Amino acid sequence: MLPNMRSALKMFEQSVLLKSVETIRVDFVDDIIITATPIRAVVQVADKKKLNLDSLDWSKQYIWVHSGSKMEIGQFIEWHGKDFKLVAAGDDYSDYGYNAWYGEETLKPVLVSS
Amino acid sequence: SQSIINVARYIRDLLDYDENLIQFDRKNTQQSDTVTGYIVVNGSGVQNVLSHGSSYDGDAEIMEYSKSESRLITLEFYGSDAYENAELFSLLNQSQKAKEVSRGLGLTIYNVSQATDVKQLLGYQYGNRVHVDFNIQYCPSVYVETLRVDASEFEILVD
Repeated sequence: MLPNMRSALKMFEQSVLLKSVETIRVDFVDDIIITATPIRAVVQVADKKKLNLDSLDWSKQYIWVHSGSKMEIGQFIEWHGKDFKLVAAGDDYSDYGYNAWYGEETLKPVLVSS
Repeated sequence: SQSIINVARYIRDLLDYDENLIQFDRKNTQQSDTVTGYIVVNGSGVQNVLSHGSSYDGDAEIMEYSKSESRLITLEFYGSDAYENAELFSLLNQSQKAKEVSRGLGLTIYNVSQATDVKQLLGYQYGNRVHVDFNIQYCPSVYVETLRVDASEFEILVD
């Protein structure tokens, strides 16, 4: 019997939107439909969000979510005001009943429907 | 001193582009909302001098120490419309509009030398960022209250 952290994930839940992009192109012109779903999750900070140095300073908040629902990389997660690309340090205890990912705020505005 | 701000002025009202969206250089300024296409006048390039003039004025008597120099100031365009604000600049730089608006900006303007779409590693994502190069040449000056010579008394001797 595979251990299932699922029940150990409900208490800490939070509502959040999980979107994915399925890019569409004709004659090499970019359009992006969206797929958004209300999914369960839990959020903690992932890399303490610092200020990098460049020609202009920039900063991207990091969150790392858990959920009972599967989360592929090429998906975004919005919880407060800015979606996070599910890019890094993710791991799928799918057979153990959940999965986790870090998150990168796409400083672009949130993909509502396009 | 004023040169970088001047080229910022020139790019401000060549592209008919906003105040708050042109930030200077490697100062401290947050680039929030990546799509808000910024422009920054990178002045990190070494400015090298060319000559050190010295003129003198007679009646309203002061003099004038000048220093002609040039710097490879680069322009970094950001934002979803970086490419356009690159090209549309990289091409209007040598029009009427530019050459007519840079009236009093005591600053020549050379042709755009090269471009690059070197983006920036925005942490597991790539934000549009384009550099365009062009040598800029100007000449700071200062004025000093010296004073002239009205005559010269003197004596000679011989064997």
